[PDB]
Amino acid sequence: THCYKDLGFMDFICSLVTKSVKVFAEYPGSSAQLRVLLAFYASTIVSALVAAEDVSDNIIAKLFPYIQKGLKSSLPDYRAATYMIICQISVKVTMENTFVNSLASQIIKTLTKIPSLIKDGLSCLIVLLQRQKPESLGKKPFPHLCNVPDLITILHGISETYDVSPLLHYMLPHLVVSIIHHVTGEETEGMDGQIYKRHLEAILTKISLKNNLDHLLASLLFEEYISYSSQEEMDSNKVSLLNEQFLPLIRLLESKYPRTLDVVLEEHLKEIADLKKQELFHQFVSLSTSGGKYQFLADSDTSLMLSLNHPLAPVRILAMNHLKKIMKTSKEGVDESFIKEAVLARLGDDNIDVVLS
Amino acid sequence: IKEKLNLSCIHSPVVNELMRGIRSQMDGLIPGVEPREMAAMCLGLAHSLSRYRLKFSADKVDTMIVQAISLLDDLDKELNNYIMRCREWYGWHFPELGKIISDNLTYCKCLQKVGDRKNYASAKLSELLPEEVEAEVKAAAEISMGTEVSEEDICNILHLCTQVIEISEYRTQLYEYLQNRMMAIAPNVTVMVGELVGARLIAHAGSLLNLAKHAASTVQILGAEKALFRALKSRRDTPKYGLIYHASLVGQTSPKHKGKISRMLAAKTVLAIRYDAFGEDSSSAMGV
Amino acid sequence: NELVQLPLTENIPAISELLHTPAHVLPSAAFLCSMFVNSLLLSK
Amino acid sequence: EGAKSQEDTEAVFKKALLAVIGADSVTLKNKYLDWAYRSGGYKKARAVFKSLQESRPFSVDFFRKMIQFEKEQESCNMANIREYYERALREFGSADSDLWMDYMKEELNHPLGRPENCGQIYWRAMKMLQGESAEAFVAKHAMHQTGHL
Amino acid sequence: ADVNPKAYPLADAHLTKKLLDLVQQSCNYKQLRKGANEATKTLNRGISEFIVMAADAEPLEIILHLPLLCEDKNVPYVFVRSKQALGRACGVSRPVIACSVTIKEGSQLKQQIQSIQQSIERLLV
Amino acid sequence: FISTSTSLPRGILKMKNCQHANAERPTVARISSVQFHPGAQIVMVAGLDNAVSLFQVDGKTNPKIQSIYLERFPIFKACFSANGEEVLATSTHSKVLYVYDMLAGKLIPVHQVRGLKEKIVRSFEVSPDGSFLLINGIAGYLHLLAMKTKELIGSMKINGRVAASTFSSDSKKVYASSGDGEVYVWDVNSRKCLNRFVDEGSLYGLSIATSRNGQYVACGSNCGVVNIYNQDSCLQETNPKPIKAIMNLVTGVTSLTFNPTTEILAIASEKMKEAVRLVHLPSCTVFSNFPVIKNKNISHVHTMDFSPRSGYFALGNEKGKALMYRLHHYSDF
Amino acid sequence: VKSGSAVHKMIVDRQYMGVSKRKCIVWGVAFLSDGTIISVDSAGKVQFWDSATGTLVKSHLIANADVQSIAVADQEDSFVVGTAEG
Repeated sequence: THCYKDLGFMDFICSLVTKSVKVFAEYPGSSAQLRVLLAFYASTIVSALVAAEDVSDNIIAKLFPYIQKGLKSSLPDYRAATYMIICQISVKVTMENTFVNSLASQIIKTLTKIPSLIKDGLSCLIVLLQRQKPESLGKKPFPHLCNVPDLITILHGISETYDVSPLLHYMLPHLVVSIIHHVTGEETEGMDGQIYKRHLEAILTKISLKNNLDHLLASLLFEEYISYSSQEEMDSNKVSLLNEQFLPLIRLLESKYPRTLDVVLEEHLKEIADLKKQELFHQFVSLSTSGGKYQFLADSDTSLMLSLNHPLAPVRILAMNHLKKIMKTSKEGVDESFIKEAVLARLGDDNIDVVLS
Repeated sequence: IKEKLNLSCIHSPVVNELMRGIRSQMDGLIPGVEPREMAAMCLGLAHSLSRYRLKFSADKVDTMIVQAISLLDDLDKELNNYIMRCREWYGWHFPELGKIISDNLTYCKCLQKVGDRKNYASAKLSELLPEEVEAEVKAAAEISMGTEVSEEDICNILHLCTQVIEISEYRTQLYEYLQNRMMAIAPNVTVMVGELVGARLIAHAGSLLNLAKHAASTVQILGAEKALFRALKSRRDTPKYGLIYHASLVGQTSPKHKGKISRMLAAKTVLAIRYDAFGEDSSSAMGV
Repeated sequence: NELVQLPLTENIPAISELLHTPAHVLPSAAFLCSMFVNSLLLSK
Repeated sequence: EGAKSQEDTEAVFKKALLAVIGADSVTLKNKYLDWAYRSGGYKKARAVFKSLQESRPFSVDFFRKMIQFEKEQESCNMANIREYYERALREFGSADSDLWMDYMKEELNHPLGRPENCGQIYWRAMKMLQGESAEAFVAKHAMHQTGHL
Repeated sequence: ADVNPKAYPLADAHLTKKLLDLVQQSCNYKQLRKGANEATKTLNRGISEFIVMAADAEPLEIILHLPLLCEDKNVPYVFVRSKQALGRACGVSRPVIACSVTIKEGSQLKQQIQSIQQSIERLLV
Repeated sequence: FISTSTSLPRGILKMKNCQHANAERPTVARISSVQFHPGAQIVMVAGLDNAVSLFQVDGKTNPKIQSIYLERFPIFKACFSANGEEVLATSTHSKVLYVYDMLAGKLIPVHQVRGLKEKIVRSFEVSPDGSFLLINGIAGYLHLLAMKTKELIGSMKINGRVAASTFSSDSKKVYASSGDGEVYVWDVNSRKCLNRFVDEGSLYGLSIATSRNGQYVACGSNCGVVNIYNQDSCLQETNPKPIKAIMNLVTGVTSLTFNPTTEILAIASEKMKEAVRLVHLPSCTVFSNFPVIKNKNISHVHTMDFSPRSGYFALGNEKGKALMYRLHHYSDF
Repeated sequence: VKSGSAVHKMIVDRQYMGVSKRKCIVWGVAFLSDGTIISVDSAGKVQFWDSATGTLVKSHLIANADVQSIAVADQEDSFVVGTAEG
């Protein structure tokens, strides 16, 4: 009670901890001497934050400098106490966007100093990004996040028991953009774009995506591919490079999550049809294993799959003719099962002309 | 019988009438069996069958709980009387020993080791006593006020104090026996209050089933029956400790909180008493 | 569309027991951090 | 053990426990448990321990040996480890400061241990220990908080 | 289903409604003792008409002393399925595993108590 | 360092007392029903006095739009239709159900429903989608009527008395609570009982409600306990375990109302004065500041309602006062 | 039959979709393999019940007097009822 009611006592405790840590820093192998004190430091402050009916701006203003001092330190126990304090603060109050950005930046930039506390720091970052407002964290700390050793393995180890959705929800919109920049452009780091693509592949293969993260990833890939392909400059060779980069990702996403890209393509059919973007849509669905069943017809803005089964008969002839043309060519967007089911279904309809086709 | 052996069996009302006739002429149909053997065998079979139906086994019987703790008190009174005789009779020969040594078993072992004061100098007492206490015992032997005893007198003292060490040895074995039986009959009760206090509770009620019939408030004040009825008639405050006063949880806590713990412990203990009395599975998970 | 209640410090029993023990008895802060932050996470 | 069958060794041990009843049985029970682990396996030791767990004359080596056997097995059931410690602490908890410290270090160092139990173990140790043993436990735990252990 | 067989006089749904209604009425007239410890005391004092127990106590043995005491005093007893339901009928914010209706001179529930007593003994055949 | 969260905060509810909903038409009779219009800033107030009134919802004045007085028809319950073009009203111990079509300006008394043996019609519910109307009958009978033509579709029978009933959020199921503490789940399209579960510690139920998002089912009982369940738990379990049992109320709960955003649950009891509470739904904790017992204005509560976007909260009592409060967290009507 | 306990109790309305002071007497009961119970009562109606859920499925009002007798053929495709009116 006296800790949060009187802030001078709280400053006394924090200053005592910093002074004692600095005194013992000169002597090697003296971590254990600081055990009990640091535990006391962890035990009181957190409990004080629990006891306060409201946390004021004064408490957070006094606590932030000590938080950064703890993050910059090399003692594992002092960093652990800092992580506990950060977690309790994030749980109890809702903060401004700029200060959450600045706190998450400092958690990310100092992560690799102590290699035995990577998992705790990532879990603390997940808590911070889950209890705060969306879009609080910006894009500046993203490269330092990608450079930590074995990021996806630690994330996979966390994923086996707890929800890791906020961190992936932060990372995925940036990874695709970074891949596109690497393919068409340059990066300051030597091979940063390759590790971006490797990270995205590892996320796809190992960590199961929940809370509609699969839809988010599919929509990001589709929209960003269409946006780049719709630029003023042609860049045909760059478009080919982007195609050969995105093909494994699209195919693996189809393989692990079957129907998500289908739903995304169905939602974007009207928007593609309104503008003159049929050829870009054709190329993108050609990249996938299946999805060439949504090709627009040559003369009108309707999909092949809807054209095959809609009530009007005379244009089903054109749909079946288009399917025959697909059969004669090297099939790359459409798969065998769709064609087989389509022809077996159209053998049995009423109109004899469609039966002949 | 038909499945287990290839044999045909007939049951009929005429068979039942035939059974009735044989029973009526039970004597006169079997010449070998004596009437006395029939009667004695009936009593043995009836009691064993009734014990089997009532789940009476060597483990379930709690009479040995009541017997052991009654004997445990009797041995304590006997041991006290005989030890005073060793200290009084040998105090006329070496009175300084009684004041130096307070452990009664250690006292009698030293007497058995060394007869007279003269033998204390040469003999060694390191195994029985610490070396600094042994030095004090050895030193007091030279400067003594006691009278010299006869050879027959010192032999009589050794025999009595030998009986003391045998009683103390058997009393320890009896206490270990009680710990075995309480953990087997009421394992949950021993976790809650302990072996000694649990056995006193059963001895007071006379049985485990009699103890199970009681409420939690009665168990709390079970030992303190004299203070309870003094307060009830004179309209004063009732007692709050009972036999539970010597339980470990009540003993360790401060005297201010010994009142709250007593009713908290009594309420939880009866739950273990009911479960041990009526449950068919002997385990300490509930008590722990 | 569904509403989810995230864990809170006071509701967790183990965390409260950890916070009610004396400081010198208490183990190192590294164990406390792991247990605390794992308790604050949403279980799946 | 050297020059006779396994069953005869068990027969010798059982006869010895009948003849010796007092404090001299303490050493006999320990050697019986050691033979069971070597002649048999972990299963044989568990059978012998269950039979002897109620014969009250004991020593701390009886429970320390069984704890070591459980640790060597691949399973390492933490429930069994606590179960052995509670039985030993029931017999010698009033005087043994080392046994309480060993139990507390088990909850920290074991991968299956629950370190948050250390608070209640310390509280239980202080009340059960008597006299000088209680103050020895305080010194031993204070040494453990620093790296001196 | 899934009821411990040791709670043999298990009332059905129809009798349960009659029992809990009478228990709720006895609370308004100050004619009910709540709890197993208080229920035991009324049997020793011989001032109880009948005993209601809850069949869902996780160890059932914690209330099995009550049927033995009831058979000595010749007091009828029944079991109900839910201790939560018995607690709300008694007017308590906590679950109750046993309750006892006490003897009152001039009580207005005498006709209702007698009808319930007659209904209970029918379960014993 | 501190900003406002998008979600409704727990503990303290920010409120301001407003002008009474029925200020322009004062009355001394009991208020049976108060409800907000689904698509316009209109509140409808009905009571034991035979009038039905509709007012323009403004925090300052609440001007009168129209008031209609029936001859000998004390309103037991009046509600809007799901689409909101017509008003349905009923009375105590009367067979006729009154339907008022506002767009066509016609007041149709439905005195005769073919195939319905019910002597009086007082308790009824309307589906959220607007295609069905359900009437609570006697001998545990539930009758389903098509909304547009008011013709009987089928009947459902439960064992024991029907205490209360409500529709599912998707309108595909019916929840009916019996007079012995049991709740039945019925399928609307085929009048078959899907499941039968038991409400914990209820001698008999008095009310039941469901949330809009399909997450929550709440049951009120005689002892004053409100149990909140997950909907999936009730469908599959004979003895479901409630998320939280609200113990704050002490007398039988007669009214339950869910917030449109499903962040507030309103509970009330009419047997005691000042017996209304508000519950923060995700947390299942009760706001500590809403019923200001010092003022002593609320008295007995018979009706509660929320505005479509939860900007307003309305309360009807026995004194003929339709109290109204404005919730500052929500900025839309 | 294995454990002689009543799994379900089914309440029969005293009057057809109504209540009356006169008690309703179930004069005959017939049971089908599919799981349906057919009952005839003094109120004059033949009722179908489901054994799994213990709820009424359908009612048929056929007479102004008691319906007193039920009989079902061995092949469960036909049955016959007899009433007080003859």
